[PDB]
Amino acid sequence: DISFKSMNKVYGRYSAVFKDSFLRKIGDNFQTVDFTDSRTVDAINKSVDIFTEGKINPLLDEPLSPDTSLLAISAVYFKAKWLMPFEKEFTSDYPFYVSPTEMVDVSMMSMYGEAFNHASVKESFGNFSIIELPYVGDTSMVVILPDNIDGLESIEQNLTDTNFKKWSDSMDAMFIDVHIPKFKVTGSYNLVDALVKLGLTEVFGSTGDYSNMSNSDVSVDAMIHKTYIDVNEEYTEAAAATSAL
Amino acid sequence: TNEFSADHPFIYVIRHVDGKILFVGRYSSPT
Amino acid sequence: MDIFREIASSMKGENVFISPPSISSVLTILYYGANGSTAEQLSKYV
Repeated sequence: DISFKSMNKVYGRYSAVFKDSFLRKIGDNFQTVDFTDSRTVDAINKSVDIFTEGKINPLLDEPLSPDTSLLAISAVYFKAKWLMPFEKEFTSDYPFYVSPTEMVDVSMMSMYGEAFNHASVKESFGNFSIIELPYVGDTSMVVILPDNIDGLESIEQNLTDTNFKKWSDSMDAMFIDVHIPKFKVTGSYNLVDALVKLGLTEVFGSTGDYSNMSNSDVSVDAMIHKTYIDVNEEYTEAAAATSAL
Repeated sequence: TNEFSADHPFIYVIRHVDGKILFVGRYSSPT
Repeated sequence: MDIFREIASSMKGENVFISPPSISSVLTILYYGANGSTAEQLSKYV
C-alpha cells in the first residue's frame, strides 16, 4: 500500500486431491508441499521472516504434524514516519498507572502546543477523549483515552466498528499537548478459544467441514496470531502473521 | 492548555484514513 | 472489533496488539473450502 503490505500463502499436502473451485477462489497463492519434510517449516518461516522485515520469526514454532492437510498463512507489515515526529529531548520517565494506586515507570514522549484532530466523547459507558496522530502518507494512529483513571474496560467492551467511526468522524482540529508512551510489544495469541467464544463452534477440530477443499478429509485444529509493534519518536513499525493448520 | 496524557490504560488503532483498520491494541502496562 | 474485544477481555490487565485484516484473510481462505454450518459460521468474517 506504500506503508502497509500484506500477503497470503496456502500450502496443501501433495498427496491430497484438491477441488478446482477452492483453488480458483484462492488464486495464485497456492502450492502443494510435503509436511513430512523438515525444511518445509523452515522455508515457510523464512518467507514470513523476510516479508515482515524480521519482526515475525518464527511464525511456526512447533514442528508441523506430518499429517497436516492444509496450512493457510497471512502476513502483514507496516512502517511509517510520524507526520510530526516527537523530539527525543522531551522524552522522559513518567508514572504509568497500571491501576489507580500502582505506578510503573514509562518512557513518555511529549509534544507541546501543536494541533491535532481530537474529540471529547460523552457516553453512557464512560467519557473519554480520542486523538489522531497522522503518519506520512495516508495512515494515522487514533488513541482512545478514558477520562477516568481506570475507566477503559467499559469503553473497550463497547468498542465497535460503528462507534469507532462515529467518534473518529466527530474529531476537529484543536491545540492540545500530547503525552504518549514509547513502547515495543510482541504478542502471540491462540485464536481458537476466542473464536469459539464468538460462535465459531464448528470451525476447529472434528466438527469442521472443509469437504469443499478436496477429495479427502481436511481438519483445522489450530490458529495462531503473532504480532509486533514499535512506537517511538520517529516512526511506528508493526507486523503480524496468522496461521491456521 | 488542553492535555492528552496517556498515563493510564488506553486503546490505539492504526488505520487507513477514510478507510480500514489495520491494527488495534490495548496498552495496559509498560514492558 | 469483536475479535479484539474478545481477546482483550480474555487477558485482563495484559497488553494486546492484533491485526484484524491478517486474521480475516485466513478465515476467508477457510471459508472458501468450508461447507454447511462451517461456512455459515465463517461467512461473517470474510
